Amino acid sequence: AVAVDLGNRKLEISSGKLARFADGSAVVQSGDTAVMVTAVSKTKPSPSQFMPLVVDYRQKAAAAGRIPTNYLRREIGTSDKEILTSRIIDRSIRPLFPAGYFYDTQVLCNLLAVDGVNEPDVLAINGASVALSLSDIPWNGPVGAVRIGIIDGEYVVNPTRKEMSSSTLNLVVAGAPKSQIVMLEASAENILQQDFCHAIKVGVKYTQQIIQGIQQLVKETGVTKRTPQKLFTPSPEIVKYTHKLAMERLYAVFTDYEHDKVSRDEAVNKIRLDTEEQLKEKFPEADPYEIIESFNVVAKEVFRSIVLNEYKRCDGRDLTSLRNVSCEVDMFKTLHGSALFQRGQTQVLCTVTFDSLESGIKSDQVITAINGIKDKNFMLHYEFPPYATNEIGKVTGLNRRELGHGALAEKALYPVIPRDFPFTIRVTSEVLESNGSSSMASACGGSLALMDSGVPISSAVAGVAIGLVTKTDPEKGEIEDYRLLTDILGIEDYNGDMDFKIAGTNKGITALQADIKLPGIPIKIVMEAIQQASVAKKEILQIMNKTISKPRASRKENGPVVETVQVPLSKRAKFVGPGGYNLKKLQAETGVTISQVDEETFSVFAPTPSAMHEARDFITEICK
Amino acid sequence: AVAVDLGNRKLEISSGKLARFADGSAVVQSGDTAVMVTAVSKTKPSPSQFMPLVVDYRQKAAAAGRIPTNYLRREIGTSDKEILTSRIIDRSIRPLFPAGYFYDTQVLCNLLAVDGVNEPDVLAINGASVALSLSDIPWNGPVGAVRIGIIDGEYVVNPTRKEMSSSTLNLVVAGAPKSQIVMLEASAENILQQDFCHAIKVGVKYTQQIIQGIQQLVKETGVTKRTPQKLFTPSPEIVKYTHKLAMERLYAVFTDYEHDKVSRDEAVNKIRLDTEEQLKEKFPEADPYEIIESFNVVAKEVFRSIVLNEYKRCDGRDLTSLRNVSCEVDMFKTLHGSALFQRGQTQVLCTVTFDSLESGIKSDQVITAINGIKDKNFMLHYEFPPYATNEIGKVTGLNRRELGHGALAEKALYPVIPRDFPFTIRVTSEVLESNGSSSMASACGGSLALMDSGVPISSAVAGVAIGLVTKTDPEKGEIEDYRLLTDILGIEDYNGDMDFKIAGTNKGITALQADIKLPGIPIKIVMEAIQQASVAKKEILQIMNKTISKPRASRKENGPVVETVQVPLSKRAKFVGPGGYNLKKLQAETGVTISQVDEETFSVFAPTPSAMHEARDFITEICK
Amino acid sequence: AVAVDLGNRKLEISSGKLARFADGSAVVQSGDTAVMVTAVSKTKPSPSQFMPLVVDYRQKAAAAGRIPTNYLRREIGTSDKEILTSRIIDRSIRPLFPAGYFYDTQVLCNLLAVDGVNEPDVLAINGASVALSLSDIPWNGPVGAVRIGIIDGEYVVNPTRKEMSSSTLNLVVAGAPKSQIVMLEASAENILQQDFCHAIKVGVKYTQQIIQGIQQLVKETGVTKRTPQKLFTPSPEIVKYTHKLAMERLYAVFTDYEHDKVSRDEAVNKIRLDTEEQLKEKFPEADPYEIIESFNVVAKEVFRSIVLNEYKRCDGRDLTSLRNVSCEVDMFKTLHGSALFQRGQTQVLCTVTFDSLESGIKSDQVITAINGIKDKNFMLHYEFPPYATNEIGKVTGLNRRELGHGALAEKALYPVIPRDFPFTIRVTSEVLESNGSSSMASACGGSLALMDSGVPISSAVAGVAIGLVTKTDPEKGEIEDYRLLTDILGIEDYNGDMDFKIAGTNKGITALQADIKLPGIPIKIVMEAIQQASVAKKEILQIMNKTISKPRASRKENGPVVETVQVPLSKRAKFVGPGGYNLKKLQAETGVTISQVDEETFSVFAPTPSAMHEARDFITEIC
Repeated sequence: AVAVDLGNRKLEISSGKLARFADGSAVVQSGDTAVMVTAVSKTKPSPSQFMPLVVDYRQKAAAAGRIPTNYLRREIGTSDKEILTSRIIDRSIRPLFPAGYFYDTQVLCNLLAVDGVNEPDVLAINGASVALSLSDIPWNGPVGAVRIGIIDGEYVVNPTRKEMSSSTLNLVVAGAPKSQIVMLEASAENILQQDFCHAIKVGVKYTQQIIQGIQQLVKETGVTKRTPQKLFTPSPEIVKYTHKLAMERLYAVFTDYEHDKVSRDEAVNKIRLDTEEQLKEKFPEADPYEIIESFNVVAKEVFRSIVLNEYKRCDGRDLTSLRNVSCEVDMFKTLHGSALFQRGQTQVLCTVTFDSLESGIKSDQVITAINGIKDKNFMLHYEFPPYATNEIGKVTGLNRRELGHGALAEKALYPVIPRDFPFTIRVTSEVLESNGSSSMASACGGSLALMDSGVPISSAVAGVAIGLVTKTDPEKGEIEDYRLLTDILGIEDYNGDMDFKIAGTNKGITALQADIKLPGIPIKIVMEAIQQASVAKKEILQIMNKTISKPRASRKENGPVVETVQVPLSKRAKFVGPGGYNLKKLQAETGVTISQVDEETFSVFAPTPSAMHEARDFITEICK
Repeated sequence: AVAVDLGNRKLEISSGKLARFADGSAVVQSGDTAVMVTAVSKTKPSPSQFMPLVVDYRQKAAAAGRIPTNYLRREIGTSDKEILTSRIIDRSIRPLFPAGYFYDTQVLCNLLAVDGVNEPDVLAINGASVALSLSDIPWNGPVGAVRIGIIDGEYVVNPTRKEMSSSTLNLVVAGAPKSQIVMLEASAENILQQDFCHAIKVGVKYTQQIIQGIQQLVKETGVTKRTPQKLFTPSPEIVKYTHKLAMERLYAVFTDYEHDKVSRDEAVNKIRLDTEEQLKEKFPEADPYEIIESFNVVAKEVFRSIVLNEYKRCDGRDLTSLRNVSCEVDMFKTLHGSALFQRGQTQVLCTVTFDSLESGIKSDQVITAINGIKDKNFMLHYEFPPYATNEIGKVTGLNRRELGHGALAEKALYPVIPRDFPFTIRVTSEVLESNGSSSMASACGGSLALMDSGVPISSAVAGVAIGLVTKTDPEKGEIEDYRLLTDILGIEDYNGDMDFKIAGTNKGITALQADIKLPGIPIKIVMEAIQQASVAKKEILQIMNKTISKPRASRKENGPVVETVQVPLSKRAKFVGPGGYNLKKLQAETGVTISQVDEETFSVFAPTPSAMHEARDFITEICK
Repeated sequence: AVAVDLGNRKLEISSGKLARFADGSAVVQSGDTAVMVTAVSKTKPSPSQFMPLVVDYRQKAAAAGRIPTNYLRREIGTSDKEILTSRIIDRSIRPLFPAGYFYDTQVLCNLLAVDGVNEPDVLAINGASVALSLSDIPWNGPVGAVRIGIIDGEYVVNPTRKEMSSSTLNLVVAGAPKSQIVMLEASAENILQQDFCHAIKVGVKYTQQIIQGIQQLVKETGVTKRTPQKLFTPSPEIVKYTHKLAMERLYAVFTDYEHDKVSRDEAVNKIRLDTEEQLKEKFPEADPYEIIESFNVVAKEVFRSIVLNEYKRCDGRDLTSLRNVSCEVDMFKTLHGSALFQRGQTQVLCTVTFDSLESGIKSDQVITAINGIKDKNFMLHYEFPPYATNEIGKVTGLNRRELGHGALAEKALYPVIPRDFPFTIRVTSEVLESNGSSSMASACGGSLALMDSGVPISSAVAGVAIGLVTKTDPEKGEIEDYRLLTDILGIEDYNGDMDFKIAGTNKGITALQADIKLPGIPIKIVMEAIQQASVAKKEILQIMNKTISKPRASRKENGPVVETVQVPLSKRAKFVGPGGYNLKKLQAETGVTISQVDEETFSVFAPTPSAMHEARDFITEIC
């Protein structure tokens, strides 16, 4: 039992009492909130040639707060914010696993108790760090996680629920030993860059205090790590031979600036087929997968050597050069708002829909105290269809990535959404083509569609993703020199070291999500990434402003119409029908929804004026 | 961009703007309704031994200007209107793929915008044809699709929603080049055969104009088809050796009229086990699947040659003979209505249940999944349990075929269902045994169970399936000769060319679904099939009328009751409970349904008099 | 075709009319309720290397066939009441399949008609027996099943729905020929042990009459059984050889009382891996599964020989001794009630949550009917996370076992739950570690957490699982001798003959579920198990009473409260908002629920007193 003091807060870490069967287990308590995290890793290598790691964060201690009816129904009971928390924990611990650790691993977080004051999400990240540190699962170094808020100008570590309601910043920092950064997740209320950077500095300092506390617990316990029967990394002598066979062929492909996404991939795969052939007879005893990963190591190394040595990219861009950006608005007449944003070979179509404020809400499956009500009556739905990458996939449900990307784009656009808007705003972003940051293009395209729909947003929001290529020595593991890339392609994200997605208006920052694939990066690189992204964001906003610079003076004339109709007490029963039958039928046949305002007035909402006059005669016949 | 004038309608076809990574893509716009269809096909052969083709038509709510109304504010699950549209598109495009194209293929439809006037389902069929035509996927000639309705005695091409509500016919025709027919899907208000037949030729004439426009677009934008890695068809020399090995044994099996479904299958499989083992010895280097497919081709060729050369079928019937038909009603006392319909070895049990009117409108927002309404308060649920074929399979969820068969049998019976029936009519049809058209037996047994239940349907409805065996010219590809079969078995559907399911009253046609396996058939074959099924339908109605010829004068004594109760204002609070809690508790432990029709009076629906007795007991004791 | 008379009740069994394509089909009718059951078994050996058997009891309507629900199955799925019936049917027919019958098999139930009087669940068990009896599937003698209830002191066979509502016992007995018991599943209102044992005697007598009727129907029909392509049982030559290489090593492992669950399994695996290589060399033609299965048979027989010959379990205790029991309550300040029950290496954490009574109903007429309404506003939720056994598994949703264990533990605690409690009571049992009866530990821990939470239960409830090791000669199958084990581990459950779970207070029995793996056991063995478990249950209640002996004087001061607020007619519209937006906005902000009770009265339920302060701020702000 170790206590770590974080300012006025206290973090208690325990182990050895609950779930002694699991490979690692820990209980993290802050105030009267306790989170229990376990880690399990199979000793038999998985058939798949990657690291299968699943993180699941649940609130099963309340039985989901209700009684879901069926097994299939239970596949939806998992809350949205529980999926988002699992994604944050996953990105905090994934980079620290050893390379070639192809073993099925599961990290489970169980909310023992919640006091409604201390947020359990930050405790879950620390619990995952302690559980892996105390387990025999090889995992490099503990990580500490804190949430930084800005309340009336002060910087608060791990703010309570009440403090978060008055904070202009919601930043979560995961830090590795010697002040490295492994995860960043922020949601700011259009705050200045300097204020944002200072909060990262304060947060990283606090995570180091957690790391030394966890390190004290590890020494007291006496953790011993397992020896995996095989770490699946290509032997250096086969990688070296692959380098000889494909160095020049791969270099020519990557220095050819005429390639597009498909042409470059076909060119690389054409080399892969030729090299993987001769590699087989030279090394007959090599594993079939080992040959594939040997080529992927060489192709990645050649790709990184070009940008490091020559300060040029595979499509001829310089380090700070954007892709071609084109925008359109109002492409379909019947949509309330529409925009088509293209960034290189990434294409996103954004739609805006309006609805009643009281629409939704009456859903009965409120497993928590969670219903259709959002903070500003604003939500963003993100969809990534399989044809965006010329792929085949089922369209049943939203996977974790689509739900995570939608929340990120929603965070980016949230601070500029107005209050007291008469309608519920829903923005739908559909990725038609994907070669880059469709997540950030949903913020730019969503911004354009919001102005095109006539929503009076305070400012336009643009996002961009910053990549990173580093040179790291094998004797120390320190970063010697590095390059930051503006508006990375898909191959630069795949062969890079991070996907630093950051969005905001022309004067401030609204959202950030850093997905670092390295085992930590210095704070210096993070500060420069925010600055480099600031210049790119201004350039994107200038292109967007040419297409549309301000919201339209009014909504489209073919949009929703809201007004009241009177029904006296005498004719109330016939109008609503037996048990509200007539109103329910009207909502079924036509989209018109009728709600009771006062004892004698009903508010009629019609999604289109065409659907309005259709239901106008329906209430006329009822009124007889 | 190509424009097609379909009478007073307009069709706009475009490509090359949206979703450029997909193998094929197209946008089809009529009026203000736009649909985007993409087609993706893998270049690597599928592990399965067939063509996996999936069509997923999505009715996204953003296109219609509505926000999903559950607590997640996002659409969950698949609606039954989307499944039916996916089946029509699948029926229109599947026959045109080359034989042996064992590659994973997905066609996706995205509703860009809908104006509430032009129906997007027909546009999605044309969009799938354009996307496949412009892609590199090997696909035969373009397909044009139109909807024909009869409004005030006039034929209208692609009627709007307003005209579709007043039409007596809803026919969808998909045509191939040279006026062939690849898909027919109609529901009619018991219209005459002549009027139905004229609409098919009017529709086919319009689909040729669409094909003309699509071919112009294909010419303008160059299309080069891919060369598949290989086409999985059995070698002609291997097939000819199988014929010399099993033609005589297979001929004896199919001329043995004492067989039933199971014994004939055992006899055929007995020949297959002897022949395939000899085939492996003769062709050791042949593909294991090539052996299986070569026998299937030889068995199909022998089976069809008997019908063509001798006009006699495998069970001894001639081309127009029905199977044995047996009907029975009043199976169980507690059922509101029931019927057991036997057609050869196909056995169907149909049940009628009278539900409350309120349960008909499940469209209310309470559903976390999707739900809607039915025009008349009539619906049919069709079950195909695994034991109907003596096999083991999943029984819970998501069987598109069950949904398609239920919708077909439902629209067959819909025209005769009375209006203003005081209850919701739910018909459940379970296939206890299947050796043929259980979907049409569901229509026959559904009408028997409806008359037995006491529903005053206007006329009895019977359905039948018409098969087809053709002798196609090997080179030219036209039909040299053909035979039409009445009331086909399962084997004649599987080894045939079409499953022409058509139902109707003795004086008209109510439903039609033609499942053509050929790459198009002439209109003269369709016309003869409709006439041949007219003769069979009268014969079936003659047998069914012997069991029961008119609806029973009243519903069964154990049927549902509706009557109102009176509660005073003082006892209203105790009766209803806090937030209507005591009401929801009463209808959950009794099965009744209580609705408030006035301040003082409540209406009570009970499925049985015993259920009403218990509810009456609770009402009086709560009132005192 | 055959009629079986059970007292004042009648059972009509028929076949040969419906679903003639299935391998076996039967219709069982009692009164005006008819159930059709089919049985299909593939002739191709499945690659699963075990017996794939799935039973799907599907009903067409809820509320005793009064609210249709079958059309919703594509979107909603299968209700839990259908899963529980499918498990009862599965337990009755699974042990009678021959060993090595590795063929995919499905039993499907179709409620052709229900009258709202006779329960179709009992008919489905009989129908599954008749369908398998008339089929060509190799399956042992017919199984009869009845339900026994106690109404005003008398014993009633197959009681109607009205009778079951006034019964103090709900016992389902599935009997094999020669008065063997195959399945036992009961829930009682804390009835005496003597009354419980007599009902089992009455039930087995009735199941023998049903078996006579089925045997008559089989003879008339003329059933001939298929010959399966192969029966996957290890050859005696290789089973004997495995006994030669691994008997002494396995004997030492099972006589080492210093082992725990993990270490004992590792030691057996060490012998197994060493034995597999020797077996493969000695029998190169042997199938890979045959090598594996021979070791499992030899290890199982060595394990049982120690209990039979030496009367000592693998962890050193005698046949009656319990494992170490440790209880702990009130571990987290914010939980309404909590308890951590430890029994050997099994650890369960139980939590009590008070919710509003309004949360009981789903407010959708059909969906509320599907899952029903818990009678005392009490439910138990059982979770078996994958880390409880140091494995990785799917997390969302509950498997069949989790639903069954939750229903069993809720039945055990139901009789002591008080009536007219102001709040809905939800108990969550989470298995942190598993080495034995976590389902019965959920009953003990749930009782501790309920007294800790301040719920005035009538008495504490404890459960236990009784094992069985028998020695039967292969010729006849009768039981020469047997040992009954108290509080079995996982290895003794796995290598044993039954998992006899029974729970109750110190003066009665509230729940029972017997999972017999033999093809029936004598009734005298069952009666000894009940008595032996009553002594063990006494020892557990003595330990639990030391931790907490009576419910706390009142609920925790941070628990939920319910109070009323008066809003006038003039302020009603503003308070609720147009379309009830304000009430649901307050619910989404603070978690409180406001329900209108009269014209002026609104009842507010708040999870915490602080949450009610936030709600009260809104109420006065509007007014």
